[PDB]
Amino acid sequence: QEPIAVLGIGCRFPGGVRSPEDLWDLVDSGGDAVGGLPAGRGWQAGSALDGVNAGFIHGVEEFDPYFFGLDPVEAAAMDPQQRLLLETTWEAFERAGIDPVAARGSRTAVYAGVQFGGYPLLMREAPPPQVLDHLGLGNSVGAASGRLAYQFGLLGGAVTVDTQCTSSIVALHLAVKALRNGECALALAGGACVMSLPTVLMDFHRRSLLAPDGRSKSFAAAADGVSLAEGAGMLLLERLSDARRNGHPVMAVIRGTAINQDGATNGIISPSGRAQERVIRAALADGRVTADSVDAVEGHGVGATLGDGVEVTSLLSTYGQERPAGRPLLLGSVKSNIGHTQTVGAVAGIVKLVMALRNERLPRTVHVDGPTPHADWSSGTVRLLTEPEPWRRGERVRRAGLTCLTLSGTNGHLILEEPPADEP
Amino acid sequence: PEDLWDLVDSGGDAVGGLPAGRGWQAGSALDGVNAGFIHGVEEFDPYFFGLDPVEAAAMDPQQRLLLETTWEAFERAGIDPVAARGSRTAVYAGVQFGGYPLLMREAPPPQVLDHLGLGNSVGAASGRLAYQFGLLGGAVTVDTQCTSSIVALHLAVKALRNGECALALAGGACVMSLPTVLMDFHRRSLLAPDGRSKSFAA
Amino acid sequence: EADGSGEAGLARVDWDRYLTAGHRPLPYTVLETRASYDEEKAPGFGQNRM
Amino acid sequence: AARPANPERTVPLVLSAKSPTALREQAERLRATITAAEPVDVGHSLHTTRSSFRHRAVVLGTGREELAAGLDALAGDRTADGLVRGVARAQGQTALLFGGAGDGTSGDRPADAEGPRTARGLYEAFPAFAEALDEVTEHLAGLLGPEVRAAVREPGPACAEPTVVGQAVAFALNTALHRLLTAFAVRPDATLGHGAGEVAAA
Amino acid sequence: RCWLVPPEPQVSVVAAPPHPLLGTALDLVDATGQSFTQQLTPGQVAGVFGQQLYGTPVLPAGARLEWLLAAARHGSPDSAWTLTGIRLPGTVSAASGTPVALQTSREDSGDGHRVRAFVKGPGTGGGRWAERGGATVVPAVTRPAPDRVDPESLPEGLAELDVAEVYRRLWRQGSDYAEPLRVLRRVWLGGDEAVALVGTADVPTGPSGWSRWAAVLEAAVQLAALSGSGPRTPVSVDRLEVSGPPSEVVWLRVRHGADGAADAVVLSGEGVRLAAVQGLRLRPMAGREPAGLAEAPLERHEVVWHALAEDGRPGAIGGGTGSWLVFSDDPERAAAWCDELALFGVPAVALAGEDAEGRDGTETVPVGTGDPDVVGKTFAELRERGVTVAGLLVHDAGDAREPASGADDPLDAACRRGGRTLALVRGFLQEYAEQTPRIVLCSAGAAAGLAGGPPHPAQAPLTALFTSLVWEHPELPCAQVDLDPAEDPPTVVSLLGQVMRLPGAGRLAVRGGRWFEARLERRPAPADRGERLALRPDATYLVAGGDTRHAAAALE
Amino acid sequence: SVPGGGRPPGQALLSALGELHTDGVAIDWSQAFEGRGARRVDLPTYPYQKVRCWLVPPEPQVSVVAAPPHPLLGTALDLVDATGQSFTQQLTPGQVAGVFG
Ligand SMILES: O=C(O)CCCCCCCCCC(=O)c1ccc[nH]1
Repeated sequence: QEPIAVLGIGCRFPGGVRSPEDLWDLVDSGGDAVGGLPAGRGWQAGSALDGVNAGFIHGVEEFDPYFFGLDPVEAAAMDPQQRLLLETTWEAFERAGIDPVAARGSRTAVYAGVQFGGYPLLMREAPPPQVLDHLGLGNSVGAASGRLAYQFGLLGGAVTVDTQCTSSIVALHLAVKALRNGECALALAGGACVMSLPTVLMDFHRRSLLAPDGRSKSFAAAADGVSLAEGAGMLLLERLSDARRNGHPVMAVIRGTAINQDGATNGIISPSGRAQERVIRAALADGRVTADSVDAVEGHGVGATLGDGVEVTSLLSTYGQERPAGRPLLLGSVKSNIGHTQTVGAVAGIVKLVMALRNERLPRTVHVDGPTPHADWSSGTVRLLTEPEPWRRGERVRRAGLTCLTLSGTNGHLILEEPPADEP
Repeated sequence: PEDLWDLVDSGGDAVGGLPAGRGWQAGSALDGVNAGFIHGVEEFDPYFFGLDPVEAAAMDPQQRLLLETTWEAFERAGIDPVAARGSRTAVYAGVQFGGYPLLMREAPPPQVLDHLGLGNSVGAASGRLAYQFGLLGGAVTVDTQCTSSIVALHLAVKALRNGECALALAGGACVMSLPTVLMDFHRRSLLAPDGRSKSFAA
Repeated sequence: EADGSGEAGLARVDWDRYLTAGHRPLPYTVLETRASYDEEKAPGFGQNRM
Repeated sequence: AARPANPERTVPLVLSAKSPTALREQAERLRATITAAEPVDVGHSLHTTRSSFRHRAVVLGTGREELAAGLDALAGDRTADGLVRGVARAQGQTALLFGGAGDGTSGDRPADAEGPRTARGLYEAFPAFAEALDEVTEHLAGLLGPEVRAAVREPGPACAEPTVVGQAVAFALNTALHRLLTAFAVRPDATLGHGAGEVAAA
Repeated sequence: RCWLVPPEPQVSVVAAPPHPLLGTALDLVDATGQSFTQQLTPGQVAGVFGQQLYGTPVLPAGARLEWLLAAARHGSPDSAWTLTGIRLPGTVSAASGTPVALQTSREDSGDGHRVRAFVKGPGTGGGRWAERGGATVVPAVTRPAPDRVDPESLPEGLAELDVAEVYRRLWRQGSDYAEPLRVLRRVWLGGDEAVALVGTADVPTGPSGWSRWAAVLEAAVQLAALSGSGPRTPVSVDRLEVSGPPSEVVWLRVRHGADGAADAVVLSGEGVRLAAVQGLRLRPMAGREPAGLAEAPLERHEVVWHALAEDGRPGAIGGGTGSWLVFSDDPERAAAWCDELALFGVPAVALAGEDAEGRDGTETVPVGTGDPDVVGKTFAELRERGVTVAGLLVHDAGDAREPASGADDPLDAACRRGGRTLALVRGFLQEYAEQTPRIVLCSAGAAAGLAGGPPHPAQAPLTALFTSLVWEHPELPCAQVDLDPAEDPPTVVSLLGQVMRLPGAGRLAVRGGRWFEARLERRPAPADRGERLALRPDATYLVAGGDTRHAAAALE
Repeated sequence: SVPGGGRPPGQALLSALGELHTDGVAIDWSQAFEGRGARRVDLPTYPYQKVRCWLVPPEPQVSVVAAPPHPLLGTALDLVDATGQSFTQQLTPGQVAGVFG
């Protein structure tokens, strides 16, 4: 039950976002980032991607090899995912106000969410003989968490994890438990997702799973399909007591966390629904936070036609029973502005809620023509945030939750709170 | 465990010749290389676990060995797997991407193509165990090269101590579907020329 | 083949043609597998519809 | 263990498999282990550390020499006394038939003494039966006088003969065997009673 | 920039997909005419070779005809074409899992626009390239043709058939078609012509553009073969003329008016002429050799007895639907089983042969006279009493005729046993088959290969008569049970019980308390044992009882 | 019959229940062992009935030349109507600098 402080966040997200401040400008202006296929990647796609729209990091094919002390040959051999984590971790220490030279030798742990991106399969020819020697460590999933710790000279634990889309919420749960266990002094948690090969967009298009206009219309009645997008992000964490001893900034406090599987039984009982209703209870208990005290939730909201309805049902079964008068649970999802973001969906959500706390407003969910008919809104105890509302500091401590789901059956929840923010 | 004890107590070793039966396109690039193989990793029993044989052909051999080895673990733990369904058991597997779809010298049949995804994504290897046995705990895969097994144990020990779960399953798998890691270790001359790990000897 | 060989022979035959040639509306357990029985299967991994 | 001494009472040894050939291979494995451990400990293990699949077999024997002959009979697939085989169909669908004393006077009356004269041996053989029979027997004595207690201990021809003592012993033994079957977890969906013994079915 | 592969151009050509039989053109510098080459991988073969003859994959005749048209039209945008003097030797075939090389060429004839095309089939290993089709090409057809004909006017002279029986007729001609080539949707046939409705003929590359002609032309072969009898395959066509790609529906007409040759015309849904074919001959390859084309190996086939140790419990007899008839060589056995069926509440009647004594109050039947009429005139009397029959048991005494007659002749005994059993069984089938009775033949010591004593040869007509029923009255359920000839016979409720668990037909046997069932099963045959064999030199050998053709080969 | 069976009185009841267990009833055998000296032991695990499950059909064990094509001469064609042999190569951009020294 020690609270864990987010000291700083760094990220790259669709539509030219490079900082938490940029993501705020994008959501508060109600824009969306989904666009055309990238040029400049080696993609010789057939007719199979004609009309496919998605969210891409423009410029992932560019890097600055000299700043991190690499040979340009090695910088070419590395998976784009390893490079985004490395570039984002420097930005994470800088906004946290820590000198990377003072971080050397620290008991900082690393917990990275990464999935194998297939990068060397772009080659038509056999590789040049100088590149070949670097291709092993350049593309192994286990090397991604090791490289960060070598570059920044960190001496704590280092792990790469994979759990499909929940990989960032699972990485963050391990980092929170590590800091509470007393294993490490700081912890670095996050992930990356970059489409070096087109094959995942082709696999979703062949099965007709994508929305036709490429929008994840989160919780709306339109509900046409999902939308794949890229993204990368790192959070730096420390125990709240140690953060206040040193005098580092606190942007938000992580209070409680949980993970579960949705098991295996007949789909008629809604097994993924029962799984969410246990995982929320577990996360509230881990943080010792009462279910009336949460104001809002950054829902998974991917736009799958039944799945958003199972999520809305699970929230009514779990939060929607004990609401104070005039305090109905506000629901939204960042996937509406930037697409699904695959492995980093939890970081995108945390950046939104961290910026919402700092600016005393909750942003609207875009493209909501009317609420989804697959769940019962008749309690009035839960609603979509269809016009933005104020969220002032005051006598009630502000709190919010995040959810992530995936088809392999992992589910999770996090609770966030205000910084204590003592007067200057 | 008893087979390992018989080998070890009789003072033998188990490094030998390269596998037949796997479809390997290794020319002279593995000539004279010796290594330790699981014979018959290409053979499996789909009807026991409830898989149609085309899905059982789509799966990476690493997902198959973990699934087989888990049943044997429960049968010695004295727990009937039918009694374990609905338990708060967590799964932590040390696993790596095996490249198994790259064995195919041609585009696959359209029946197997739609199963290769969850057949070969590393993050499926935790979830599929939890599905087959109906386990409700957290289910993660970890990778840090050789140490991926200690990392899985450490996270499982810390999960049980913190009261997250009632049981935990921790371990890993490694199979050479493709020859390429042996080709490169031979190319850079890292292998002993007689193939033995002379562990601390002169 | 000293004993226990039964009725035994040597030829090129495809029995799936043979039992469908002429015509036959009911099973014949000398060539056909005897019967079905009560068992059930899961909807597969990843699939979670309805 | 502080393990008690005993006479060589029969052991029920249970095997199950998901297909027929696997049952026969399981008998060849287990036949090499019943030689080392005591049969009561092997039977207690297989009842509890294993699942209950669709293809089934049961072997009965007093000791190691008989049980080995049963497992060999399964392994070669040949019928022998004390071996039973079959394929389960999952539905419950069970009913239980009860009868009065006096119908044993209709014909072959000494066989309806010899059944009850055999049935007395169950009192030493099983824990659940003795307490049930004793509870009924001491409960009946207050309606009848002491001679019913001798009659339950000496179940001769009275069990076949239309008499108050005969009907009392018949109700006692039927009630006791019903508690025996429910201790073995057989649960009836229907009951039928023939003649004056209908009270037992009720 | 830090990336492995340099970036793609802002604009590029579509690089259109090749037709799978002709592949990508070669670029030899000095060559007199164009050539093209392909390898089919073992996975691709099943999509291109859409037809099976006797299990082996073969290339459809409409596909060879389209291959020549695709080879012809490669150099020009022109929408109408003509092929003449078309010849298609042999069968293109590919044994399961093998590679298939293909090659094709074009040569200018020097006669203005006239060009020659050829196709050559797989060279591999010690084998060499061989011709598999040739045609002459004349471009720019540039001639008028008839005005529209209403497709709905065409069928009136002919009966309609179910498309299921159309493909079953082709199955009885050795041929089966994969789903992409099952393009028929309605068919009419009779006399010297046929007409048909053809769906979207969507071969590989066929969902749009010219390639759809492969399966439209193959429908003309399917329909042309449907009119004949005995297996046959296309060999020549004298003209093919085509304009445009075929519409999503087309109508075919096929006629047999030329001496040994078909003509065919393809019409659009609007009644426009799409293509025509003249002088289509199958007759020069009527009845070509299946034994060289069949996929199956030489194997050893054996009737193996499996115990019913799994599920071996009798189950109930099927209720009071009608009586059971019991006939036996022994009046005491017939009576005993009629007493047993009475204890179980099943109605039964006892029958005996009229050369046996009427010892135990049975009916009597003239079995022993070889004639089904006098037997039938006896069974008809039971129907006139109002008796109804569920089934019939015939029980044989086994070796007991040997000590009873006091002399041995197993071949005369077999002649008698056949004659008796035939008289009973035929006589019964004539009188009751509309009731769907069940027939059970109960031999003893007839089953081969089982343990416990030798088989008795005089039983053999019973196993023959059982299989003689199974294929000739295929709607009637029946079974043979073979008893042990020396152990005591089982309770009749056990026999009938286990037999009522079989729908259809089967062979069962009893030895001890076990029930067994026969299955015909297969294993590889080591013919190389004979390749190592030589017979001993200091001996004589007999070849006996054969004709000239068998004897000459035995002597060889 | 539940009381009736073979001569030892326990074998009758255990066989009668054994047939019900065999047919499918979920019988709890623990009363046969209760009050007796029973322990627990490690026993052999389930015997799998394995079959080949692999994407690729097994390759034939034939020896062949390791790298036969010469960098300029390339592949020899088998054009059927040819008067004499012709050979072709395409060089990819990364090969060109290796052959052109
Ligand atoms: O820690 C050590 O000393 C052991 C090093 C072993 C590294 C093995 C990495 C294997 C990754 C294979 C892979 O990611 C792949 C193969 C084909 C396509 N991708």
